[PDB]
Amino acid sequence: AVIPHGKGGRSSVSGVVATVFGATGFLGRYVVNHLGRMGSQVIIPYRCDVYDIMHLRLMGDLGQLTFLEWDARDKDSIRKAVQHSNVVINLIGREWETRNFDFEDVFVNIPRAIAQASKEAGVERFIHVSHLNASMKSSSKSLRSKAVGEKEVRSVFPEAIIIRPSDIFGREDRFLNHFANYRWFLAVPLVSLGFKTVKQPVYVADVSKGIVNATKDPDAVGKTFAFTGPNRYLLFHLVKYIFGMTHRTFIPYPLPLFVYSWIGKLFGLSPFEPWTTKDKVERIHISDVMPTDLPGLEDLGVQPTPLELKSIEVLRRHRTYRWLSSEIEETKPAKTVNY
Amino acid sequence: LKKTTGLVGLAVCDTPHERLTILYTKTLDILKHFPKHAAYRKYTEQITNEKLDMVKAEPDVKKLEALLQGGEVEEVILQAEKELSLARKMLKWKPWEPLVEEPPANQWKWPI
Amino acid sequence: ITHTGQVYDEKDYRRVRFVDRQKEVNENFAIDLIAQQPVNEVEHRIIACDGGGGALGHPKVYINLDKETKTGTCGYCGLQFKQ
Amino acid sequence: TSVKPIFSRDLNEAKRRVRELYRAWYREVPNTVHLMQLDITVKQGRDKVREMFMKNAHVTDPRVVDLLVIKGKMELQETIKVWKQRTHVMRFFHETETPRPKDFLSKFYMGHDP
Amino acid sequence: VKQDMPPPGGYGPIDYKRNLPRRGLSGYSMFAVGIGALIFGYW
Amino acid sequence: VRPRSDVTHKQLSAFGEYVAEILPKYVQQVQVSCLDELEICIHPDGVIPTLTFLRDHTNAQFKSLADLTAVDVPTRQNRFEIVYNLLSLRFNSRIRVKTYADELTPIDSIVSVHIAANWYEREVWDMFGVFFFNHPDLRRILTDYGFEGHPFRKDFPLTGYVELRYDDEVKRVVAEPVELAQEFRKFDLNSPWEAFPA
Amino acid sequence: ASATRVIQKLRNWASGQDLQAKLQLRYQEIAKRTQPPPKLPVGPSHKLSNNYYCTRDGRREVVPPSIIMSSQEKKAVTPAPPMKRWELSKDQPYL
Amino acid sequence: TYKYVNKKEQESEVDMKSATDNAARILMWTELIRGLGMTLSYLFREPATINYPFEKGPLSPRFRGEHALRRYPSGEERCIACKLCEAICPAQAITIEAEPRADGSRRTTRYDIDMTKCIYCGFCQEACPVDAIVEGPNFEFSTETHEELLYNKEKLLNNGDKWEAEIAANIQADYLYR
Amino acid sequence: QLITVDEKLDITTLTGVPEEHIKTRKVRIFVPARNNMQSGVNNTKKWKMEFDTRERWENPLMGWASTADPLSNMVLTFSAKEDAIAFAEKNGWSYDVEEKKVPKPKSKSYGANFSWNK
Amino acid sequence: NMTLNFGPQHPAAHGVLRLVLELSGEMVRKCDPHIGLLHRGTEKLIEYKTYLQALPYFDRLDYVSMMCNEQAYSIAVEKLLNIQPPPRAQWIRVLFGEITRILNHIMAVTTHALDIGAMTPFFWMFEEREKMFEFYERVSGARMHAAYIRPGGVHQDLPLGLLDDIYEFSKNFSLRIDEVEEMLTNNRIWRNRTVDIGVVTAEDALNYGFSGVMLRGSGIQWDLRKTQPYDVYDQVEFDVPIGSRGDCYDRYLCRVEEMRQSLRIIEQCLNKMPPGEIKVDDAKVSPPKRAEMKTSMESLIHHFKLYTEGYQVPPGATYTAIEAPKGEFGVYLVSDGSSRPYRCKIKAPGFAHLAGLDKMSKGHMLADVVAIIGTQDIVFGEIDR
Ligand SMILES: NC(=O)C1=CN([C@@H]2O[C@H](COP(=O)(O)OP(=O)(O)OC[C@H]3O[C@@H](n4cnc5c(N)ncnc54)[C@H](OP(=O)(O)O)[C@@H]3O)[C@@H](O)[C@H]2O)C=CC1
Ligand SMILES: COC1=C(OC)C(=O)C(CC=C(C)C)=C(C)C1=O
Ligand code: SF4
Ligand SMILES: [Zn+2]
Repeated sequence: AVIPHGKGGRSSVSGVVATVFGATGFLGRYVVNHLGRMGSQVIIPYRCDVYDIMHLRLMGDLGQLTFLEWDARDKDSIRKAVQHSNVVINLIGREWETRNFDFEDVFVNIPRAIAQASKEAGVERFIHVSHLNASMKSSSKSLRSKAVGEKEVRSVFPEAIIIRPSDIFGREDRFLNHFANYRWFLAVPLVSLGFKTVKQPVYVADVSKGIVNATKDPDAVGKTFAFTGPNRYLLFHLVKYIFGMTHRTFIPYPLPLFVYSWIGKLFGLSPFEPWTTKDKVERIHISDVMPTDLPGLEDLGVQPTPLELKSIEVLRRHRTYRWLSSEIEETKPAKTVNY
Repeated sequence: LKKTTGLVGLAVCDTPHERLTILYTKTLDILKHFPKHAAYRKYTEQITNEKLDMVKAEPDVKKLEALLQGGEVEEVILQAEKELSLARKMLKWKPWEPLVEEPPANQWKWPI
Repeated sequence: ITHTGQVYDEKDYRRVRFVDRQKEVNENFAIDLIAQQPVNEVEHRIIACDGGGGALGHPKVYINLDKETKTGTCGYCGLQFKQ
Repeated sequence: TSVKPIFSRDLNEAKRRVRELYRAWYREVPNTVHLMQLDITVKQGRDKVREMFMKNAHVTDPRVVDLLVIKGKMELQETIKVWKQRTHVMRFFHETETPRPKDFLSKFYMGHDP
Repeated sequence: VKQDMPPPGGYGPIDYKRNLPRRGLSGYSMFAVGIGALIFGYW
Repeated sequence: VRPRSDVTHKQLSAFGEYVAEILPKYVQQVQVSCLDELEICIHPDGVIPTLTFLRDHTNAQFKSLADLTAVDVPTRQNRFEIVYNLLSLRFNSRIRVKTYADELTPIDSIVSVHIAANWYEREVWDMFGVFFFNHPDLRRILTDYGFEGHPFRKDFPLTGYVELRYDDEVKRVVAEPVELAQEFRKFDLNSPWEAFPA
Repeated sequence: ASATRVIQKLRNWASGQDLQAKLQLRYQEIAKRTQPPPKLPVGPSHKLSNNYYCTRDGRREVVPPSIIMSSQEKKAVTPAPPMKRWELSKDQPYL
Repeated sequence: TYKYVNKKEQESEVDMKSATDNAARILMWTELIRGLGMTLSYLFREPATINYPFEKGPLSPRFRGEHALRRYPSGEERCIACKLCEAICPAQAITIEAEPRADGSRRTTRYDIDMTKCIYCGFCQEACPVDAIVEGPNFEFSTETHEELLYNKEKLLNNGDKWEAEIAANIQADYLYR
Repeated sequence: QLITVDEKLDITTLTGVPEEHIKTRKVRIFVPARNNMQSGVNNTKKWKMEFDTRERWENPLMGWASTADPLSNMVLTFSAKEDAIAFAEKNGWSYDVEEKKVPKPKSKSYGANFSWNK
Repeated sequence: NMTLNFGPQHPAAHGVLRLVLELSGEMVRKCDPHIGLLHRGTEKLIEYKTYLQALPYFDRLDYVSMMCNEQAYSIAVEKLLNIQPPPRAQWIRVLFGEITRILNHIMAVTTHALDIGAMTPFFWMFEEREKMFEFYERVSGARMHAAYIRPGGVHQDLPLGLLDDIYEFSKNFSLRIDEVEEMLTNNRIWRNRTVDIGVVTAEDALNYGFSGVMLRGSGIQWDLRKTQPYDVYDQVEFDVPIGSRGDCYDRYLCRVEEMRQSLRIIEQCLNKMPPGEIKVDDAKVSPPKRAEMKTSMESLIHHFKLYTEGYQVPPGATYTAIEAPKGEFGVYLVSDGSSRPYRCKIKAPGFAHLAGLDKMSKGHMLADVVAIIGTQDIVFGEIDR
């Protein structure tokens, strides 16, 4: 262990040495931020070239962030990453099944091997992240596969926390940017005209802070928390609201999903990071599940942050010079649906 | 007579002896109100009287420039009216008075 | 390992620093290298070790080699001299 | 005692000036949140103004108050004549820093010297 | 004894003043050249 | 041992008396250092009057302001010691007029007497906190736009209380209380033995 | 250097100056490295006699500033003799 | 002694010849052509640049460059931890903590020069009595990561061993001067 | 004309110090003693007020001492006890003055050492 | 008025300058320069550092005239210690002081042209500048930021080949000034860009505290090198290049002349440098020689105390001004009896000059302001300190 000395800011010590395999991610970026702010020792396994992880260097202090070369297929790389970590956090995930990695791999196969080694190593706790409402029978292969994982990893690593976040709201997120980027599309398809798929977003930071707090709290063991949010929404208001802040016309036109799953298939064929995914589409119209579960935010210590509050920052880049100065007050809020 | 003074902004003043005699006599006048034994009155009256006397005595400006220093004659004109302005200012200021206030004790002790 | 037995414990995490990198240490250790040099058998009670090279060496000091049992050692070089 | 007055002869006259500055800031908060594209709420900001104007509510001496507004006025000038960019303004909100608990038990659990 | 010093008798002399050379063709002569070109060119 | 000419220590000394006599309402002390430098000391109220006499007097023209500074002797009731160093291109001599100002007892501004002071007076306010009445535009010059505290005060920590880093979460530079990774080692250097009577 | 004469002539002309005489690039004119060893001179105060420091320590024989006009007929006196006018140069008065 | 630059001694009254010469100067840009000649001239001069990797700009023995800790020929590190190299460092760069080695000798357990803090003044070179810390000739030690720039005793001792031959030659050349 | 204020000059509001370090910092006004190592007394002359010592945790990467307290290395020197007390009151720091303790006069005479009966 | 800031990254802004300009059309009606972008705390750090360990700071205030800057601190500290440098050292400081004014002027004239748009003058002279740094490096070991001029005397004797090499540089340097002389002194384009721009009247220059080439350019005759001769400037002969009218041209012409006059002073210094010691022989002020500290106890004690504790200069205060290439550089050093200073106010020729930009750049275009900053030779290290 490492006795925590310091005042609490950078150049201080908190005693959490933590491997974080998928740090380069949108959620990840945030996880390393708090861990680094707190003063924790963060080992970031990376596969993308050094150029892309530079954004993580200034976070954390000198000799507090260590970057290791790692390959998912190669078991040895995971082995050495967790050699000297006592906390392992797994954020490995993707939306597009890539040529050399299947949803199973990114969600269930890999995240197993990882926790498996972590145990061999003797890491005190492992945090595994799987998408919210993930039935072993859910339509989207992604969600189901993720469900498959949360089970397995429990056998490789017992009492391994399993936070299960909803789609995340944050700058650089998809949930909010995706819809806002429908601008290019003249019309914005919305299955069931964006109805009956009530959704509860959660700010990225809230998720991050929550995750971090898990690392430094004994109360969470085998817990399957669910960071959800401060307000639910029918996809209709969300879509329009977005377009509202973006100040771009909103033209909700219903599109039969059966045909739309096909549109997802189309972009899905794209070689360079398909923008929409068959598995995405389903997910988007996959209704958010209700909140009866080990609570996440608040329960883990952070009060959720309403979407409207920070939406202005996430959607600003999509506006035009004409609306750049416009502020949240000028715009209207969307409506929640306790349903 | 000269084409121009070294200093960029200053401009050649024709009738320089007359301009100086005007300014010098004025100052002497203003000083006449200062308290009788006022230090500024006695000191400046002495300086101004010597300056005039020389200006009255010398009819050649080049030698005049040597006698009361001043570099170019134009500068001496600026210095004299600058002094005339301060003489007016000090009459209002009344600096001939005693010290306004003694320094707080140990105010001027440097080794500290 | 290092000159002073600086060896991170089997559980310390600064060992992560050495992961995928060389922990810089020097094979040539002084404690040993001075030992090799033999005791200088001077024939005067007090001798001086200027440090070798005069100005290019260490401050000059005189050592008392009177103690028959032990040998004088320059607080600077570590060189030893015996009478 | 026996002090010389800086600009305000008494707390009364001084308070007049504070009123003016408050108004100034109150009228300005909205503009800044728009010219700096700050991600804050005008109402929220206006409360902050109140916070600061009261953080120094205890001052009883007239001279201290007068300097306080001089300084306050200077800050406004840096924010209405914009020389202070967002990073500067948002700092007022202490947005990134983690709040420290003041509960004894809390401190005991975390810091050697509270 | 041996310290870095000016050579005996001092060093030689160094030039500091501007040595810009007023080298050019005289103006009248110059005009003629261009004028001549035009005069001939026109013919 | 430096060569010292007493011609100056006599000339300057005399001038000191001359200034004092001419401006007795404000001159408190007038000394010449062993380094042949005069240092008329004036009551803070004499800032305007003493300078003006030196800027515009035939027998003492002190046209340019070399510098305006404020040492801070915390022990001294009047903390700051505003020092104005002036030069006389006519008489090739410099004089220093130094006054005393406490934190909340402002000094007059001399921007009128010398416009050179427009900037230095802003510099003294930013670093030490002395205030100058009638200043055209007094506002921080050297410190950051949002800086809180006057830095050159002897009671201000060197490292200060705030430092800046870029935070990704907020994608903007953000102050945090200073956390230093090797504190300034405060070597004690004074020797317990004095040197001379001085 | 090492320039064909013609290039040099073009150079000298286009520049209007004998640039060859004063080339910027340095060639075998610069002080050779490893100049001889230096035995520097020891200054005064190294005498072994009549060298008492008390007789050569201006550091603290200095005294506290002399004070005039402390708060605790006569002719006018200037800060110093009025300055003497500088004289135009004689090698190159103008330009 | 003063000198007027840009002061026209007198008013040369225009003479046709003078006027023509001037008018020609404005009309046919004569002085502008003068300037072009100067640059054409250098175009023909040999360029002064050096192939940087192949050729190196000359540095004489006192060049401060990169810190190194020397050792006695026998093999005993020179430093005896008097710690005044720490005292005179202007930037607070050198951190030294010491304890009596088993041999009984004085030696530094930790000697850390923070090169990013160091401003390469060369006073440490000056201050050391045994001259254990020296300003080594190498200036090329640019590093990908900030941590590499912080140097402990082992890096400096290793730096000392690598460059000892040249450091000894450099100190040999300049010690009479010091 | 001057105005009257009985309020102890407190200027805590102008100094620009973070709230935490004005209400949790105790400073001690003391005349420094003499390290017994040396017999010189020139460092036991002026009073000094020193802020309370705070955390000095070891740094993980290099082992250097690290401090989060800004007012640590600051020791202000004041010539007299009265002036130092004043600085604490107007700056709002708590103070606990320690009286100067000067060596008491001691009677010495070389003759005693050769006393018939000591 | 279309407020526009000359932001730091822009090359003409010397790296750090945020001139809030009010553009009344292209004509600029007001400038409010926002310096402070390079305030490092140089004068609050010096209070915590001994007199020798604060010397280095003075090489970084104006970073283009290093040694002349460290000749102002060295003269100050020396005054407060009533000690004088040995004769050879004073000539070496005058030799290095004029190499620095040639170095600053090559900096000021060529970078001004870089701003106006002439690019070649910078390259020709900058090669002549590395020739010069070499002289710093060969005498101190640092190309710039030497630390050679010490509070008492200078640090080490000149290497045995430097004065020959300084002669060879000075011998051929004047042609190099002559060459940019032809390329940028009569070009109608330069004259038009520089002549009649930023005229400053004589009394206004004294009132604004300009004190530099800006003072001399308008015809006021003031050089601290002849008026108040510091070091040996009483035994070297030179002509101050007083300009007549004050336009940015007359100021350029003055800067080109001072480079020429400095070659005249450098010549005299090489011709007449005395045999002797380079640092005063008081071990109390200047550190003992390497051989002496390693063979004599009094010298080791003096080396140990000087490096660890300090000179302990006697209590007092002094304002010492030397003619730095930019203008009058002065240090007001207040000293308690302690080895570390109490206050060190660096008067920067530049804090006064930048204040003058608003008055000097009056009725002028956006382009004129680029020339106005260029003709003040402002380095923000000195202004920001
Ligand atoms: N809206 C959301 O973001 C939600 C996310 N989640 C879960 O949170 C986790 C983090 O999400 P997010 O950050 O958006 O995901 P990202 O798409 O940002 O990727 C996360 C990280 O996983 C790494 N990664 C992906 N595939 C592989 C592979 N085959 N081998 C090695 N590394 C890989 C990536 O590294 P690289 O880019 O270098 O390949 C990346 O740094 C995910 O696992 C997801 O299941 C759950 C609910 C909502
Ligand atoms: C000579 O004066 C100065 C410049 O302008 C020519 C600058 O460009 C700069 C910075 C310029 C760059 C972009 C290297 C500095 C620091 C400077 O001092
Ligand atoms: S001075 Fe030389 S010897 Fe003394 S400690 Fe520093 S390095 Fe080791
Ligand atoms: Zn030895």
